[PDB]
Amino acid sequence: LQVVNVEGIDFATKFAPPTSSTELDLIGHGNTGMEIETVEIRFTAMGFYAEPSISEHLQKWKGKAVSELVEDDSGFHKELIQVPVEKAVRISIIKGIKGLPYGSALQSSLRDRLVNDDKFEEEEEEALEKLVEFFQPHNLPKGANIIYHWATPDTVKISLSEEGKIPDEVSYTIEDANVAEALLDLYLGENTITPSTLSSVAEAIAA
Amino acid sequence: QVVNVEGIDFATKFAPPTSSTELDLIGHGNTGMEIETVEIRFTAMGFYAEPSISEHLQKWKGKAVSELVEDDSGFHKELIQVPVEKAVRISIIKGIKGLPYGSALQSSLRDRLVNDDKFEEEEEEALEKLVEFFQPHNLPKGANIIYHWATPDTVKISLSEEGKIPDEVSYTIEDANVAEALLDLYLGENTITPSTLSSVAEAIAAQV
Amino acid sequence: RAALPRAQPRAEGPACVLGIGTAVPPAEFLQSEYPDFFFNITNCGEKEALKAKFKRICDKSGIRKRHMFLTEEVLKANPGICTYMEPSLNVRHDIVVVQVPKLAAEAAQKAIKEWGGRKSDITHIVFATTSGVNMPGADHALAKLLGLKPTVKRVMMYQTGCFGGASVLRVAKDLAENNKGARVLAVASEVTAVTYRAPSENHLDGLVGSALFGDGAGVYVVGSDPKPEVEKPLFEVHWAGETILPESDGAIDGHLTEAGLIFHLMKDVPGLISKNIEKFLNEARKPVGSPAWNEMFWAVHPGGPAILDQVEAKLKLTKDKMQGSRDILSEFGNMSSASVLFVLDQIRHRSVKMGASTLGEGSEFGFFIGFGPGLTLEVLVLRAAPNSA
Amino acid sequence: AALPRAQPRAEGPACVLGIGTAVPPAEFLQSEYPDFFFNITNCGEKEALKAKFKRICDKSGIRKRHMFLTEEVLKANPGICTYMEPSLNVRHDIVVVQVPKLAAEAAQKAIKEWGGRKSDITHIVFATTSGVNMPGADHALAKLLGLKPTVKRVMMYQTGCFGGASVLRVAKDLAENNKGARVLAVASEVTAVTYRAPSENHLDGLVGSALFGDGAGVYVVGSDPKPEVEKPLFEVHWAGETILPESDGAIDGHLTEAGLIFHLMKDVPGLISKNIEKFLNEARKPVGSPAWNEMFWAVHPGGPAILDQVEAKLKLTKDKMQGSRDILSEFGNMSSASVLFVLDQIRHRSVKMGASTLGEGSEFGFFIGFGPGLTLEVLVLRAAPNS
Repeated sequence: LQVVNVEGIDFATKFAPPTSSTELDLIGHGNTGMEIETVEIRFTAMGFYAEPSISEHLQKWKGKAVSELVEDDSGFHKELIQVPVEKAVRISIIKGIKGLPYGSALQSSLRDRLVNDDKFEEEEEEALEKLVEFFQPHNLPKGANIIYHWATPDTVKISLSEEGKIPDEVSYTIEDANVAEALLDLYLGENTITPSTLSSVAEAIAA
Repeated sequence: QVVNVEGIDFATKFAPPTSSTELDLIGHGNTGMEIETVEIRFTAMGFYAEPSISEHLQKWKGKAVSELVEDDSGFHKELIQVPVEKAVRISIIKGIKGLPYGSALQSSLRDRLVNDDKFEEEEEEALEKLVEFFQPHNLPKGANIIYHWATPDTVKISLSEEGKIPDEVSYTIEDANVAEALLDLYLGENTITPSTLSSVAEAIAAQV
Repeated sequence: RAALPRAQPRAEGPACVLGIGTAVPPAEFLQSEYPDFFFNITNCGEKEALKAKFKRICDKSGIRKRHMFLTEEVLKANPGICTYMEPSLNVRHDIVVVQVPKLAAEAAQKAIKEWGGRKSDITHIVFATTSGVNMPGADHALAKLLGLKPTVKRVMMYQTGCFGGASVLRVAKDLAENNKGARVLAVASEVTAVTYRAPSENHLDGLVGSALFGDGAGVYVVGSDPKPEVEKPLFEVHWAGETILPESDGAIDGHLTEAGLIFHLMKDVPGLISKNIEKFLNEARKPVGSPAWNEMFWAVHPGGPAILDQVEAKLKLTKDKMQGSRDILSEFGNMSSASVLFVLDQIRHRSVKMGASTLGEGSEFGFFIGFGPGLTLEVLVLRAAPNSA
Repeated sequence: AALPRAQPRAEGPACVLGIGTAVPPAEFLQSEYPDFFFNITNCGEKEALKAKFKRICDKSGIRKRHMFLTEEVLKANPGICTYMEPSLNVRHDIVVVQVPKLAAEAAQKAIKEWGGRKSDITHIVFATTSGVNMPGADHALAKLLGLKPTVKRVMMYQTGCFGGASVLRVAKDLAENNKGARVLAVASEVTAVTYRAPSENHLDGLVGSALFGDGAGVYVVGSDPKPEVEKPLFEVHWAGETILPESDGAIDGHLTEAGLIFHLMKDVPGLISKNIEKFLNEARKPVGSPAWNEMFWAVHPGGPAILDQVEAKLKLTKDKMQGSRDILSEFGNMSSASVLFVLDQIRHRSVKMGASTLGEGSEFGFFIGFGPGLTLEVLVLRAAPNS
């Protein structure tokens, strides 16, 4: 009731992101990972948080099968992304990596989505460049926590603790509305990099 | 009893590892160079030989060093070909790795052998083994290398990385052409240590 | 001011593979016995679940044996290499700075013998490796081992990764075609002492490299305008190109650290290659008349079994096409930049053994494919010579 | 049997179509460097060592150098300010970003002078001595510039000081053997992998610490320039190299857990000046063997001694080395990038004095680098007319 175990990591069920009074509920949890030549790799453990009023905004999907919600062209993914409530994603690093590869991999994933939506101009390009430059001096060892907090739909407050504590300060803020939406799409869109977290969110909504 | 060479004590009397023959320090010096104003010392060196060496170099006694050391003098080859036991002690000043040391020895001796029409497959293989002896070693500051020409046709090599004087022979060059080329590296007209060669030439000349 | 004639004259014909040589370290490691050896010599025998995951990779790897300079004796003499992350780059470089050019020199002697020319006519060295770096470089060291002319022109490509064998053939193509009489040593040599690492539950993707990577070197003599009845071309190079794959950015990281070279696998590499390879191959084959896939031979880098399986399935190849690659995977594992040079040689050997009409198992044209970080896909299009002594 | 060349070749000689250079913003006056360097490395008490270093700086011919390693960066990275503590990881963290970033700044300028569009760049040839990475700096640079995914790449890591000539030699064959090919020839250096605290046990390391600075140069290279659209600044007519006699072992560069360590074991200026003329005498034959003082001299400014001894050996008039000496003065030794700067400075001197060519009035000139081996790399260039 106080915590859920996600790939071995304790994720709080209720959580106020750094510098925020608004309390968010754990709506779904999961991982990023893959299989390579038979071995399962886990990159991160993830939890998606939102204000408890989110269920009231997605009433139409209640009672439907999760298959219907997560299927392509259902419309659920964008509806979830657009719901006008505060949201947060927590990422706990499992496979330790350097900040530069992590930020640079974000850059290319968000760029692909922005180009596909005809939304990638010099402003978005510069915003991703500065996002990479935020991450590149950091190390992301096993246990490090990253908090992305959409207090508005058009900004992302980023909090980071390399040592695995829960950060209490905001280290960086994405101020580009298109980048902020593309980052939500990276985790909740049809081409999500964590289909496990999206399916978990979908199950809680349809329950 | 002891001479100070670049700050390192060199015994005046020395029997190389596993030898009963005692050798006199005939000359001392360094390898080094100047680069963009700063002077670099790579090693301190000492040339040792049976005291009888002076008898063999009688014609040079009393002459001036500039005659001995000068090109075409014939002192260099005569010194190299003297039939006594000889040894060189090298004390490392600039720490380097064993592979570059052996590889530079290889190219230095190869040049001399090619110039003398003495570089064939036998000599090439001998230099390859010499590099392979040196390549696993480190040669930090203080390390000592002893080359010992018990015969003119062989070189007993002894090495202490930690800077003691070794008591055991670690490798032997069995090629006569390589053995002479290694002596020429230090005592020939193109010696890498003109200081040591002047020091030897002085000791030979400064006799009645 | 008037134009001048080309001061260094160019050659006319396509760059040809004139001779091939390969070399591996002598010690053989049977894959059926590797999990026990590896986990024991790294002191990880207590990690039973981790070892089971490694056994699973090895059993699926399609590798019967690998050749390695890192014997028991060498590992015992270098305990830092047998740890997970202790400082160890210095003793690793002490190994590879000697072994990488030495192995290449052994392969080059054979390539030079098949070519039939004399080493003083070698004008260029193009050298790829992923196994450490040095100054002077391994190209210079190779030149000395072979006793080449002091004027040999050199292209040293350090830290390529698995596409490097295609890279040296691509560079050799332009060097040989643009220089009349040029004879190029295209060299790939790999020794695993910079990547070898103890297994760790915190580095599960590293288990894959530990199961796949072996040692080896291949060398081709490459030149245009072969002397009739004196030199014999085995393959002509007609096209060389490369591309980064869509949505593949960040798939492979390789950090050279105080603890040696560490690979991070962040995306599905077999999936990215198979999804995108056909669109690129379709452009590459156009200059040779766009033969059907099953009318061509396939010298594909054997990065692992999944890549070969998924590419074979995407392109609907008959099962003989990938056999040369699977033969190399079986007998040598993944030798990084050197492997694809081994594969083409094995296709030529298979052709001779089966009495095919060409050295490409009867196909006239074929691909020579490498891939690696980027993800970078490197492709050359080759013409196989007729099979005739 | 025979087939037409499937990838068409070009016709004319490879030309330098545009030039760009870049350096980090922070300038270190050589007259103030001994105090700064010895203090920041915690060696301020080594009075005798520091006086040796000050004498190198006073004679170095360098007025300033540009460095990314500001006081702020060095304090953030204390392992780099030691003599031999493990530090390669934090050194690589600096250079894997800064080396392609500096190259990108220079490349934008070269592309602007060239006048073409970056989607027409077909190849990257890249030299550095400042760390290594996977993917390589060439891949990083292609992304920074937004080049096409099909750009063909030759990454030459760990070159040493001859790498600037190396990329031009490789660009020559790539440009000439490929119709329409437009090559980014790139050299970029950032001294974070070689920076090292001074030590009486590494007196030759004092030289590197006095001479080495940061910078990047980029040339756009291509054959058959479009008339009235592209303007060749130099034509590349010859490219060659040689190991110098009796020079084996002159320079070792060991990449270690503590970064890159150079050992100087032989007299590099003496070895170059003693052997350079015999090789240059072969190189000038295909352009008619002009006399030394009828040529221009883009020589890598490795140090004042090399420039002084080559000048004296060849009996060159003082203007010949001025471009090299200008670069040494304002930038120091930027390893592989240096000689790309020198050719640009010869062009700038030509324009300022109103000479008849971009080689100060000479038709032909040398583009020379040198490095471990000892390797001597030489290209013969033809300078474009200047009105």
